[PDB]
Amino acid sequence: VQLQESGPGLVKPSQSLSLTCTVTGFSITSDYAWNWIRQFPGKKLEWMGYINFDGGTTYNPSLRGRISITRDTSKNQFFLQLRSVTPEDTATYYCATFYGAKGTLDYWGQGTSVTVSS
Amino acid sequence: VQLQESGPGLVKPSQSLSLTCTVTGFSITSDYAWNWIRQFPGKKLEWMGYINFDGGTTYNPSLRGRISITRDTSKNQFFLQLRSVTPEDTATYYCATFYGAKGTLDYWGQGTSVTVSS
Amino acid sequence: DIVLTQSPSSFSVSLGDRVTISCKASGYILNRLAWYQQKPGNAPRLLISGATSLETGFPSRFSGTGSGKDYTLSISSLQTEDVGTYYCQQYWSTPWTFGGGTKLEIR
Amino acid sequence: DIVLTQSPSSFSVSLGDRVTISCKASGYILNRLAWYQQKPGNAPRLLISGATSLETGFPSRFSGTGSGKDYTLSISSLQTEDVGTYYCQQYWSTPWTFGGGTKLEIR
Amino acid sequence: AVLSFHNICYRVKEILSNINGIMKPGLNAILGPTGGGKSSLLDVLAARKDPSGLSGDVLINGAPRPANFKCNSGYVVQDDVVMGTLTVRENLQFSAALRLATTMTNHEKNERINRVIQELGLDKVADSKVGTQFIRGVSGGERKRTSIGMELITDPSILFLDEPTTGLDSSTANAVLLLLKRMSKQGRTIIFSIHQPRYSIFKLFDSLTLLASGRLMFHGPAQEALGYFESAGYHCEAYNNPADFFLDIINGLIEKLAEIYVNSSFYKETKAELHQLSGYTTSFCHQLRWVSKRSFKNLLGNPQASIAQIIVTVVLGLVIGAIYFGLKNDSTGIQNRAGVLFFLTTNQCFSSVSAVELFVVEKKLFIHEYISGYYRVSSYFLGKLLSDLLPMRMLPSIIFTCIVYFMLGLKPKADAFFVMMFTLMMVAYSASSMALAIAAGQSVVSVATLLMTICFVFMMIFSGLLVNLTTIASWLSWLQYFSIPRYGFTALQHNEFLGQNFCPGLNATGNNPCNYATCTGEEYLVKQGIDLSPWGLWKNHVALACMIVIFLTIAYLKLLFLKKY
Amino acid sequence: AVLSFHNICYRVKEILSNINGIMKPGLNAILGPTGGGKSSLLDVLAARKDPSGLSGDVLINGAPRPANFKCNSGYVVQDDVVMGTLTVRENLQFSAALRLATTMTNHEKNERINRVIQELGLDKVADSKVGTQFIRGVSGGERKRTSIGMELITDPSILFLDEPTTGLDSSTANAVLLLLKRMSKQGRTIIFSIHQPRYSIFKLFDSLTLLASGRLMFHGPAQEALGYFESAGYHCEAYNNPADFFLDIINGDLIEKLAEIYVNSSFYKETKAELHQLSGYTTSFCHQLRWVSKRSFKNLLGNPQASIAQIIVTVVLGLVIGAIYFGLKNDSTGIQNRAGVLFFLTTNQCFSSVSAVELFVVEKKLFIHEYISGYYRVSSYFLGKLLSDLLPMRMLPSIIFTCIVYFMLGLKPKADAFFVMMFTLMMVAYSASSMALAIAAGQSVVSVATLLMTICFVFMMIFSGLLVNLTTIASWLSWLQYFSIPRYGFTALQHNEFLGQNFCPGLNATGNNPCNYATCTGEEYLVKQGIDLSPWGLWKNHVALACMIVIFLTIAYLKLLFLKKY
Ligand SMILES: CC(C)C[C@H]1c2[nH]c3cc(OC4CCCC4)ccc3c2C[C@H]2C(=O)N[C@@H](Cc3ccccc3)C(=O)N21
Ligand SMILES: CC(C)C[C@H]1c2[nH]c3cc(OC4CCCC4)ccc3c2C[C@H]2C(=O)N[C@@H](Cc3ccccc3)C(=O)N21
Ligand SMILES: CC(C)CCC[C@@H](C)[C@H]1CC[C@H]2[C@@H]3CC=C4C[C@@H](O)CC[C@]4(C)[C@H]3CC[C@]12C
Ligand SMILES: CC(C)CCC[C@@H](C)[C@H]1CC[C@H]2[C@@H]3CC=C4C[C@@H](O)CC[C@]4(C)[C@H]3CC[C@]12C
Ligand SMILES: CC(C)CCC[C@@H](C)[C@H]1CC[C@H]2[C@@H]3CC=C4C[C@@H](O)CC[C@]4(C)[C@H]3CC[C@]12C
Ligand SMILES: CC(C)CCC[C@@H](C)[C@H]1CC[C@H]2[C@@H]3CC=C4C[C@@H](O)CC[C@]4(C)[C@H]3CC[C@]12C
Repeated sequence: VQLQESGPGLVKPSQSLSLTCTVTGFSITSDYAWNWIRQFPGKKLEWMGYINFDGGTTYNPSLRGRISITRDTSKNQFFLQLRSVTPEDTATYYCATFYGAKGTLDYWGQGTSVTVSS
Repeated sequence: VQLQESGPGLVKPSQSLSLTCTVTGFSITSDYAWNWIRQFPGKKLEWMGYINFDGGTTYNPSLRGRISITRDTSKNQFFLQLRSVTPEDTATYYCATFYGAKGTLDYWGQGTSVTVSS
Repeated sequence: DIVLTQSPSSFSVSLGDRVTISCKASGYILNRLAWYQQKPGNAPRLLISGATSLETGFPSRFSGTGSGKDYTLSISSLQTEDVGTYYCQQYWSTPWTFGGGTKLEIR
Repeated sequence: DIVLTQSPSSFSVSLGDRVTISCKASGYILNRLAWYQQKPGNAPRLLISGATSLETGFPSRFSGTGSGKDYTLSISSLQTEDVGTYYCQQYWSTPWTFGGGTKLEIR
Repeated sequence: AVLSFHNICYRVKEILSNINGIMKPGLNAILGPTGGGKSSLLDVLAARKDPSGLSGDVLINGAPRPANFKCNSGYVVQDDVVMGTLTVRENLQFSAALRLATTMTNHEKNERINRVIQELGLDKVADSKVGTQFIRGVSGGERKRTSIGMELITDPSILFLDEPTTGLDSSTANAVLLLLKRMSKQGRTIIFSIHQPRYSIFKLFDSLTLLASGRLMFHGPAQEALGYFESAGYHCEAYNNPADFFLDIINGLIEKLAEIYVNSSFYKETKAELHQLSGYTTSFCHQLRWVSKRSFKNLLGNPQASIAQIIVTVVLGLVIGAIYFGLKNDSTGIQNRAGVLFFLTTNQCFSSVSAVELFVVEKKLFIHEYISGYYRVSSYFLGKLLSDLLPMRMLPSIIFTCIVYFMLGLKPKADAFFVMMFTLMMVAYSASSMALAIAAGQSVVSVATLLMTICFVFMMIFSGLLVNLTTIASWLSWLQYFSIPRYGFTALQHNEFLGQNFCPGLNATGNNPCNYATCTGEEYLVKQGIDLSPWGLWKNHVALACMIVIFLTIAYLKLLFLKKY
Repeated sequence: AVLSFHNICYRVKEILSNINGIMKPGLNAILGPTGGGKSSLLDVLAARKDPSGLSGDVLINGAPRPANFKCNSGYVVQDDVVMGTLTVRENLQFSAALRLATTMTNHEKNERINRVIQELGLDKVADSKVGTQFIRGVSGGERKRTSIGMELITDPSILFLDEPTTGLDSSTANAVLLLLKRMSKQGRTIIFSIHQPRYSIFKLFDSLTLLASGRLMFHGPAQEALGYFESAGYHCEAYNNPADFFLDIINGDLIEKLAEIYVNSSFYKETKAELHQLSGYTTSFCHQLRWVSKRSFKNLLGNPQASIAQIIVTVVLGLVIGAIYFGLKNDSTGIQNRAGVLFFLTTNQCFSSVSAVELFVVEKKLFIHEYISGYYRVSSYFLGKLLSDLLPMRMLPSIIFTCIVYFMLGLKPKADAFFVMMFTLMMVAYSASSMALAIAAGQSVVSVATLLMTICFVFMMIFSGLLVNLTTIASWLSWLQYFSIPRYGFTALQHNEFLGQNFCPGLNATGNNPCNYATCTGEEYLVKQGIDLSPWGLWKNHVALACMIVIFLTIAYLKLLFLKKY
């Protein structure tokens, strides 16, 4: 219901990428699904994947094995691990929420930039 | 959303029974299902049947062919025709509403008594 | 069919008291259970849907709990206005069946 | 997959004018269509769900219409605050796809 | 009419090594052990064998065999090829219509048939059925006389027989041989092969030929065989049949006997005589008409097979109507509709396995009539399709549709009714064509049935009920275009669900409150991978038609390149 | 040893009308046309026919036949009953173990077998397979000598044969008859029936018997038959076989005329006088079970095609199913795919269990012959043949399917679910096989049984619980759902799988359902199908399957028990 991204703003090519979203006002193991979304420069939104409330996860096929989403129910966090990075996947990353009965992405984060250079 | 029964308050045995419910604030051909319900003396509620918004209908098996529900979309009415009456089926009759997404009977009528005697 | 049973056909309590009401089904209902409140000379009024949800128009003194075949309704600190006849309904199978009634009283 | 297309990548209108925006899908979507409004330097904000419903927080100046593959968004009598980038999303199949964007401007 | 062969040597191992002989009008014969090339020699002279493996010359009155010889002459098979259902007279009419010229009036053909019946002593059994599993049958002797009748229609000068006595009783065999000897008196050359006959049989002969391991042990008049063997250094005790004596001699050498015969005077005379000697019918429509007529007669005269299937389809329709009676527009309507349509489609596919038996059973008759010049392959194929396959696959679909459509309560429109009927018909035809293609040019029924069952089983998986076609991986989804049930089931679903609502009290069509409800037919269709446009209904039918065409073409080709020899 | 029959008259129409004769040590024979009761007479004297229809008396050295006569004597069938897979020596060991007494040491039995092999000239082919469709086979003469070997183990004084020469070549037939004449020299009585023999055959005989329409046309020494017919007013030309001469006489080149002539003859006088002068388990149960099971297992291993093909096919099917359904997802399509795959598994077991029809149908003649001869009881045959063939071949495929698919698809990752799935598939396979046996036992036609099984399974799948919802079915027709094996298996699998599943991402229908029409849990799917959530709702299916197994196997045993052995 109230999200906040966090993570490195700079990454070396083909090393890794790790982000964090902290949830306040709700328990991520309760009802909803928690997505990760990116917006490239030259605005073009892409959907990456989600982790449901039961630990199940689903990923976009275009990211074949480079992505994995986890959670820590102790402090209401879900993470992003995007490995084998390239300068192409530099963008603004968002954490969002998906109800399921309604179907839409209602609540979003503020967004954190990520730069892949050298 | 606002219903009002009407019909004879007295009927002869094994002749017929006809009732009427007028709807205000909604069109019966739009969204909902429209039920008929009775409460015997010695309160015991029974569900009789409904007519959906598409003209389809469903009846309680305990009433084997004695019951039929129709509608007149011109003036937002749905009717009850309970034939082969007996003094046993004297009760208070209600028209109600059933959403389907929620599942409950939300809106009811005031109720009209019916007496089967001689 | 599915026949619903309310063991307490009648009760007897006083104001401030806590009263509990139960409905037993002959089959699995899966929280497709509803509770209706009926004052004398009036049509029944919806009170609870889903066995837990509460309808707007009633205090947060009524609660619902139950899983499977056993469902209960809880009135904590009942007032005078809560006296009346209560029914349990199931909307799982098409021949919808109500309970027999649970008339409250006052001591 | 299902690829969504917004023909007007850009528009140009003035206040009081009426502007229409459209999204075309490669398959049948069955009103599982949503519209997002994005101001620069901000996260997208939900605006319409089901292709017709409107979210609380927006005027009744935005409307949605469409059946099958063709969907449109209608802004009647746009103001200044409505300038920005709009996206169409489909939540029918799991690889959710957005549109490319339809940036509004002002003349 | 004299048939002369010189230095016959046939190899495939040589079934015939070196053979010389001549056959003149009379009751010529050919004896020996089973492996002895008596049957091979008879086929060689009759021209029912591959000419390539041949290595010698064959002459008739000093003239080589023409290419129309097989049609002109007659060949009688060991196992009768007659149609058990039909009557003697009907079979003779069939043969007369096809073999003889069309110009001749039907009255002359009837006269010829009556003459043949008079000659063979069949007047009393002209109009009695030959017999089958379900029909009462005439004696084997009558069967054989009928089989011979089919060949004398064209009045052949030369006549061949293969084990005419085998499978018969002693008295019947003697009667048949006496009949043949009666025929030979008129001036016909007759050639046949026997297996261990009796003495009266061995006496009726006028010329004899003996074989073993492709070696001509003897040839000449039958009586002189015993004298030749006696002069060779063998002795026959009384009450010993001469033929059994010969066979015992063969059993116990072979080259010794062959050399003895070469040294004999009979070989000298035969070689001298040989060296002295050396120095369509009908149109297409006619064949089609008569083949179809025969197939329809056989179909009607075997009521069990067809009537049982019709009764079973009626019963199944009644049962399906009873179980699924009164389909309801609620949560369970989707499940029941999909199930019943799937069952109908798969029942058509699996009941279309009987088509395997069509061409497999009548293979020998087809070969014999094609070699003899009765008809082309095209006429046989098309007429046999038009007679049996068409009606029997068309009726059950109509019965199922009429019975179930109104009982269940499917969409009450004429167009939906007829689309359902048409789709079921096309499915049945396509599966039957598949079966024919698998089973054509075969004699074993089991393997074809197994293959059809396996193919259908792998087809039902991709039908669209057990597994959702969208979820299947891209490297394996292409296989769903090789499924007949898929196309039929998709068409039926499209025709049925398109106007249905399955949630009471809710309008998902206008707008869906909950994203997971499946409250319309369109949602169910799209979730299954089906299109809502009309083309998404008829492309299935065009695909089924293309399958039908391909399978029937394959079957025709498999018949065309089949080895007739 | 002398066998004497007097005024035999057997009726079922009488196959035998009135017959008198005696048979002494030597190569007795019985000739005539096919309908002539030579086979019927041979069965009557051997006691392989119903005693009720009999109407005369049969004696042995002046003593009536006891009830253990069939076991003591020997009868050789026209069609060999040997096990093609096994070796000569193995078949002889089988017969020696069952027929002979258990007290005797195995060394003595091996000695007897070696003696028999020496007598029959089988030393070289002792250890070579008899032959089958897939295995290379020895000559028919060796087959017949083996079949005779199985009968001489118990050293019978009387020996019966039915068309020993039929289906053989001339030289092989002569060799076999010479062997029989060698045996008769030792002091054994031999009786057999022939069809149109040759002259050497007709000369080897010592006594002759002729029949037609159940009428004794002649009886006496073979040589005197020709003289009797000549004196009767018939003439035989040279180079004519005497047997064919007799048959031609019978046909007509009448019957009562010949019978009266023979009655008037001196041979009938002497035979009647001599007759009137004359007138005035082996083993335990465990042993049979062990040896039957051993033989069935040898045959099973020695026909690798049938079993190995099924095993390979199940492996391939498991791989294909895993590929198609790989990675089941907890979304809207998970329910459909799970139900489909479980339905396919259950129905595949039911339909692949049709091969059990071939089990008892094929070996019916051998079973009858060995039961009459006293080899074993019905119980031992039934139980051993089940324990050998049915058990392993139905157990393995279920394990293979389970192991392959369970982890590929991604079903519930628990040991208990795994083993319940395996056990349920096993029980389904056994129940369907038992049904097949019950349908097919006591039959010789395979097609009808296969058709019946297919039809029953087809009507069972409808009530499985996928095509039609069982709740909607009318009350006057729903009771039929308790006669379905797929129903019980499919219900158990669904219960074991769906019970802990959520099929809607982002929604908790388990706690409370926002929309009344969602089907977002396994429990909702189960209840909507008519299934209970209690554990008893899982195991009652298994107990029902077990009860079906018991009932079907009992029915099969009864069908074997009341089968007509004659
Ligand atoms: C008689 C039978 C009910 C009809 C039909 C048929 N339908 C099936 C559906 C099946 O799976 C489906 C999957 C979803 C649920 C079902 C599996 C097998 C079959 C078979 C077997 C087949 C056969 O063996 N013979 C032919 C000819 C014949 C007809 C009548 C009497 C004798 C022979 C025949 O017609 N059947
Ligand atoms: C080989 C085959 C794929 C397996 C199995 C089988 N499963 C079925 C499922 C069916 O409807 C189901 C309804 C939902 C979808 C499916 C209909 C028919 C069948 C048959 C036919 C049967 C048979 O004919 N023979 C045996 C022995 C055998 C094995 C291998 C080679 C040769 C013989 C056999 O195992 N099958
Ligand atoms: C020997 C066999 C496998 C030859 C190939 C036969 C099958 C696979 C061929 C014959 C007819 C073909 C169909 C012909 C027409 C169309 C319509 C088009 O809009 C989609 C493809 C579709 C549906 C084709 C799919 C492939 C098809 C079904
Ligand atoms: C939907 C159906 C009717 C499509 C058409 C199917 C039938 C009529 C087609 C399919 C295979 C075709 C046959 C293919 C091969 C030949 C051989 C040729 O020398 C004569 C025509 C003949 C015999 C064709 C006749 C027409 C035929 C039988
Ligand atoms: C010849 C045949 C049809 C005889 C009858 C066999 C079948 C119908 C019998 C044998 C075993 C029986 C089952 C035995 C145990 C139970 C458990 C009970 O809680 C429900 C009924 C149920 C599931 C029975 C149903 C009927 C049943 C399946
Ligand atoms: C749950 C499983 C193992 C049950 C399988 C049922 C088995 C054990 C049943 C099926 C038919 C039964 C046989 C039927 C007939 C008889 C004859 C009797 O005089 C001795 C027992 C005997 C031989 C039975 C033994 C047990 C048996 C083989």
